[PDB]
Amino acid sequence: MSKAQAVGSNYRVSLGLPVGAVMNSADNSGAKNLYVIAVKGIKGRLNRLPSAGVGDMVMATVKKGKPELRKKVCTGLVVRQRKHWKRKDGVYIYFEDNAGVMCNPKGEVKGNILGPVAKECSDLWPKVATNAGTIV
Amino acid sequence: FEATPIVRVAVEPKHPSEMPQLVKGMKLLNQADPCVQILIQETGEHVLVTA
Amino acid sequence: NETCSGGNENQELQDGCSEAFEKRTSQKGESPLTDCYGPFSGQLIATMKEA
Amino acid sequence: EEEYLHFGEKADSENQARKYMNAVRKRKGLYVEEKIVEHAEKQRTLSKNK
Amino acid sequence: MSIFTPTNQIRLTNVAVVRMKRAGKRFEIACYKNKVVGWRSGVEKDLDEVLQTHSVFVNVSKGQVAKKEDLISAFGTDDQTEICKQILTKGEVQVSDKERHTQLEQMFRDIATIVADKCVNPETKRPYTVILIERAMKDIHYSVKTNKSTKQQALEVIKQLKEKMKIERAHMRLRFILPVNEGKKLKEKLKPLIKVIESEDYGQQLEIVCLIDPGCFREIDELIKKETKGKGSLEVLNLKDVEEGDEKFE
Amino acid sequence: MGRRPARCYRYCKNKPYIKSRYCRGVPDAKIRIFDLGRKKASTDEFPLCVHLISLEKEQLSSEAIEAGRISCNKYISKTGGKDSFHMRVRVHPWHVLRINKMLSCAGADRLQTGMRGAFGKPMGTVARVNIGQIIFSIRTRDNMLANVVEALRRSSYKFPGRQKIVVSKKWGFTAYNREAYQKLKADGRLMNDGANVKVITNHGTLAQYAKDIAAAN
RNA sequence: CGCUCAUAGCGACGCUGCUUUUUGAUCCUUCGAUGUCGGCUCUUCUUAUCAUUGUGAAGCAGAAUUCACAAAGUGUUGGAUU
RNA sequence: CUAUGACUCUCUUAAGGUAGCCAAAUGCCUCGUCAUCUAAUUAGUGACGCGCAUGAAUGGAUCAAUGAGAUUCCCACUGUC
RNA sequence: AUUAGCAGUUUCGGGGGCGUAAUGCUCUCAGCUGAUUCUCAAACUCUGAA
Repeated sequence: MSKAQAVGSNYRVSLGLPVGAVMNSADNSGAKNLYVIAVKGIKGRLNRLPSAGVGDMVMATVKKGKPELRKKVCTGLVVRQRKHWKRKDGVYIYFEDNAGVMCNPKGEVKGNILGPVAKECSDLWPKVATNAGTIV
Repeated sequence: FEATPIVRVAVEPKHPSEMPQLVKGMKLLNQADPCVQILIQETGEHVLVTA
Repeated sequence: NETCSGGNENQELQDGCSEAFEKRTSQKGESPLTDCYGPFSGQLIATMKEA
Repeated sequence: EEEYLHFGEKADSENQARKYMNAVRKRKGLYVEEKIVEHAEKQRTLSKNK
Repeated sequence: MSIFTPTNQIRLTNVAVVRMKRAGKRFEIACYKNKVVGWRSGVEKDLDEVLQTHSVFVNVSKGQVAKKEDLISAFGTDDQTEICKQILTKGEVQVSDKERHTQLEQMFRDIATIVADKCVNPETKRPYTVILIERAMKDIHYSVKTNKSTKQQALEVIKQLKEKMKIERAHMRLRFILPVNEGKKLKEKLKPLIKVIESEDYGQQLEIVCLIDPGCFREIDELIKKETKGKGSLEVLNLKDVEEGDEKFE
Repeated sequence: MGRRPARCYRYCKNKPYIKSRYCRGVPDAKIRIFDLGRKKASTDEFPLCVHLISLEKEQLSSEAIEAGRISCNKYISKTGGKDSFHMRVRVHPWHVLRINKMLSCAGADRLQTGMRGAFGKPMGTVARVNIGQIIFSIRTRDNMLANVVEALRRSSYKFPGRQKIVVSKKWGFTAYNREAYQKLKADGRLMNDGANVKVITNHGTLAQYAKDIAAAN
């Protein structure tokens, strides 16, 4: 799932961390944390984490949030990777700290996206682009 | 009026507090479609009447 | 502890409910005494179904 | 269970057309009462010589 | 090897033990978890088909065979045919997982089938709703134990059904035979306690008072009315619990 | 078989063990019924005979035999009327197969009930044959023959080894051909006993047909 | 069995096989000692091909499956529990 | 027997597991059942407990303080990966 | 050890139309007995292997 990239996949993979990394929910829904289970499309090989997306969809969970949203897996969307990258451009976007949002399995983000969102992510997921006034 | 007379099913709901919920819904179902067994009990209120 | 069935007779034992008691008390003409004897009422009810 | 010692067959005495009763008969505005048969005092005194 | 010796323990455990504790001595048989069960509930296949070993041990695990003499002492028989059969029929089996599951299911069915008498009808009846009883059993989080009998479990579950909440149910029709003038008094007394219908008043004849009493505390109830009355009398019953009357909230 | 795949009971070996006053756990054979069709039908009314015969000495199982019979059972409406049908097998599984069981089936090593005292409980009942002994026979009228051979054909698959089908020149279950088995009726010196025949007794009997006449009725 | 229809797809009762990836039977080699089990690591290998490619079937309209062949060239994962 | 077995009756080898406690470091069946803890738990912990084969100075039950003690769970400075 | 029909029967077993149930007629079953056939037996053999 979902899947819709992009055109392209907005080029190479970069992560803040793979499996077992907290990033904030950045969402009006009362998920307060997002912890990764795994990432979609990772086919992977012998001993290698299923590694965080640059703006791609993930199997996640609400570890600390609303108890209703707590437990039960959730497809999400990575929004900003603390750990850095170069783009086809020659810039190195880098962030304060990791972040994403909990989302629908057609990609759609629920409420409104908080804070700054890398443009690649927006490009990937049109709903994301729609539901924010910050796309930097 | 019914195209084919009498199509029914004696279903039952799930979880204890939502037993009258079904009944309540069937009051709204009446509004929607002309036939449902909510008014006048012949086969009990947990039964559909359709064509 | 009955030698035989009845209704006409009694030993202050068993049951046998009828329409006579609720309508207008004792039964005369059609029988000497009202039915308060023979197999008890519940049993009677059961047995009809069975046969 | 006394009558099931004769053994009604699984196809012909339990048809798919003849299962309209386990989950197709909970219908009562008027009537659908089925009582448990036989009554004779207690569970020890019901049948002793019988 | 060196110092490093492939032991891998005595002989593999991989079959149903059937532990029979006769003459204070354990005798056991190589069978299978399912096969024994099958045998003991009707499916009488062959004696050495249900038994992977048609002989008797004293410790199936440790690989020890019993003395003929012991058998003779215990069972009064030498031939392994009879002894084996006995062991199969009346010794402690090890069920599988499948068998365990089946047992559990059976228990579940018989704490809704026994509770079908005291069933959970919705707002109106719709009198049976046995499916809904079954459903309700695990919605409360109940230990459907296969150790205890069904009846006991039924008793337990109704108490919980009270704190579901949807009230305890257990009503029948007690037809009390009451002679002389104290019958009337008794009737008067018990009218607030339980329901009174199909009544009659007689000084020279018995009174057929039909009440709607508790069924799962019925005997006790019966005991404490006669005493109140003073004189000895007869109070007939149905079976245990019946769904002739109302079982919606009652 | 059930405990075995019939590959260890393919070939004749060891002397005959049977359902005896020495064995006793011996199971009942898989068929105790050996005829199929009109057994009332006469020796004379049916004059057509086909056999089934092995070419190699092999131990046919009772189950196998049963299976074989219930081809020819079902090839009967396909044939055309059970009325025009006889069968008799003519090989009864008298002999019994031994099975020392391997107590280990999911694990556990004997060397104690291993191969010591390792003598079979009888399980398996079976019939021996040779290089031409009959294993099915069919009496019938001369209508069905391509039908019966097809039934046999089915039967052939249900049996181990290379079989063979021969049409006897007899009238089916009789020691006379047809050239002979008209002369008996024609000359009228036959004597009948239902499904069998008898024949009058001159070189059959002599000391008891010396001063006798009741022996020409 | 499969609406129909034995073999599209299965296939009862029955028979013939392969296999040495189960375990037993065995005790030929080693008790003047081959370092026992597992997991990490890593190559190579076999096909009884899961994907892949090229194909043939179907009860294959499509998507989705199911069955067969050629074919081992390349791929065949991250955890929780033990 | 609605029944966990209070209670009665009997048999041996005298007594017949009381109060407690438990799939415990004690429970084979066994990954016991129900519950929680987890995205997922043969792990832990609460409960249940006709307990293979628990149990009262063979000492039973609990528990502050302590422990290079055994187990788990969470925060815990992220080259173990 | 063990299969198959056939024959004489059975008021000596049982049930049908007739007849006293019938075992009498006309059908099937049960048992006995007589004539034949199937297959056969390491711990069987009338017979017999250099």
